[PDB]
Amino acid sequence: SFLLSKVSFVIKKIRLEKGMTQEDLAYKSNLDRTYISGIERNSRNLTIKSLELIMKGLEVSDVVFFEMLIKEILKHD
Amino acid sequence: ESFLLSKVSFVIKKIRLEKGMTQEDLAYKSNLDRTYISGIERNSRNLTIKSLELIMKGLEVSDVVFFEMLIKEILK
DNA sequence: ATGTGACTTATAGTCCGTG
DNA sequence: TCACGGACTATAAGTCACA
Repeated sequence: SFLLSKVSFVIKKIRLEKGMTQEDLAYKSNLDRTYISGIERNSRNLTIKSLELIMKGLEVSDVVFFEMLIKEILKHD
Repeated sequence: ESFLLSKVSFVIKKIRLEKGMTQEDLAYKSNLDRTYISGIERNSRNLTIKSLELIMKGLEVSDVVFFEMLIKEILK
């Protein structure tokens, strides 16, 4: 899956920009630390609701997240 | 009771009706069961990103177009 | 046509760990 | 702190019999 690797790239990018650990993100997302790791390393198939939890844990608006996703989708060569 | 979910379901339906397609046509094109797509449009199915990809492919819409439409629906 | 409850099967997502 | 794995539970995927 093409889209999952882009979602998971954007998640890890924002997390690092915010200086958050995977545990910080797990805690603010109401998700397990190993699930955050799984998402980032293995581009796990998130639900819409868990994606929403994560964007909330990253403290980014949905719009900003989806604009970054679009950027990552349009990246080429 | 999810803000994002209600926006995603509204966009899938909006594009489906824009393409003049029935849920059954969408089922055919996405290889998903029509009663499964009904549940999504009715906001009663927390779909994964994989399922959303099959739906977007079924709608013959690019990810970028779908996301731009989702952004606009979020801003309304 | 679409909608829905009530399922079975597959997997999202949690919990217990390690080096 | 995080990659990685076993084993588990909660819930999504997928289906159908109605409505």
